[PDB]
Amino acid sequence: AMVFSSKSLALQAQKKILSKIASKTVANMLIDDTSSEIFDELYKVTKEHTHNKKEAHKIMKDLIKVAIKIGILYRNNQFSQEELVIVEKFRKKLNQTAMTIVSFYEVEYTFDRNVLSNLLHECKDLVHELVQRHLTPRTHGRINHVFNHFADVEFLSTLYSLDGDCRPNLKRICEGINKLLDEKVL
Amino acid sequence: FSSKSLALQAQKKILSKIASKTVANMLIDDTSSEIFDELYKVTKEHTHNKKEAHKIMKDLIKVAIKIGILYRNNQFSQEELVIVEKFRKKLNQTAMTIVSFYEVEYTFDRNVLSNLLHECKDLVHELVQRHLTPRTHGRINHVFNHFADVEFLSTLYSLDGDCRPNLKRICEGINKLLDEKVL
Ligand SMILES: [Cl-]
Ligand SMILES: [Cl-]
Ligand SMILES: [Cl-]
Ligand SMILES: [Cl-]
Ligand SMILES: [Cl-]
Repeated sequence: AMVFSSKSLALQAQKKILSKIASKTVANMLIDDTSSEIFDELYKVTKEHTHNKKEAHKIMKDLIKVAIKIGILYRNNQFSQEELVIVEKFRKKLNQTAMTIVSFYEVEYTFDRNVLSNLLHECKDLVHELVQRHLTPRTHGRINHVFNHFADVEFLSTLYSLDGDCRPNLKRICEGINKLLDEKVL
Repeated sequence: FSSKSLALQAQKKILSKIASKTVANMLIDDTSSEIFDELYKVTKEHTHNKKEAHKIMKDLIKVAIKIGILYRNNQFSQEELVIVEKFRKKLNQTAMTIVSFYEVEYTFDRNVLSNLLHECKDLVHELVQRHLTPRTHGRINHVFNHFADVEFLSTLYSLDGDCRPNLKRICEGINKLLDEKVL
């Protein structure tokens, strides 16, 4: 009874396309197991700091979304020349802040929450510049929600404070970060 | 909580959304899907092999989609982008000729249209030559050798045949896409 339909053929092909995507994605994640681990730790710290399991989940969800968005733009060459210049700037800034985080951990007396806050703000601004010509509905707000939370001096003080209960987390975080610096992911 | 799980999800989702929007813009469109449906009808009426018509349209749709995805994902190199522009111009020219040959009966030259179609084929081959799967090449050939075939075109344009209403619809659709600057 059903007659020929090109729409049907197209949707049939799309089925296979979507399966292949599922595969490729599983085999080539934009986010490393190491990068994810760091994310789980920032998650736990976020929990302890906000005592709001769901605000934590929201924050991390958003962060992962923005990250994935940037990764997809960069993998699909959506970035212009100017924008690639901004990608490099962001690479540098991110390297600086990661080493600053690790150093504030490994070397006591050096931790300044204002310095690290300032750096994270610089990261945020770079991300904004990066997605200006590519901004979906929810993004801008996700960017601010994530980076304002991580550059809040009190979150940082919580993460680093010795008289706290995150020390172990900050450690695994810095271990991860050092792995990524080594592999030159960061 | 597993960031790895949320990241898996999110990446799959964005990639999938992109893929399906590409498919929708290309083929799901009403005017476009109707044109392809008519092309099916005319190739069935020309071959009297339902199955073979289906195969032709299926290769057409597979190649069309493959190219749509290479395009949206910026998978084409600079030279390749030169070739895409050339292909859009050649495809535009052949659309306009399809329409003119119909609108003005006496000006129908099956060899002109055929040669335009082979030009399109050459440009498609040139365009995907570095992005082949083990079957793309032959699909391109099957489709274009079928539509460029002078006998096919004669069946399509024959004023005494039964493909005239199809042709008229095909040309209506084509005119729509021309006006929308799709084609
Ligand atoms: Cl969104
Ligand atoms: Cl290139
Ligand atoms: Cl005559
Ligand atoms: Cl004739
Ligand atoms: Cl005739």
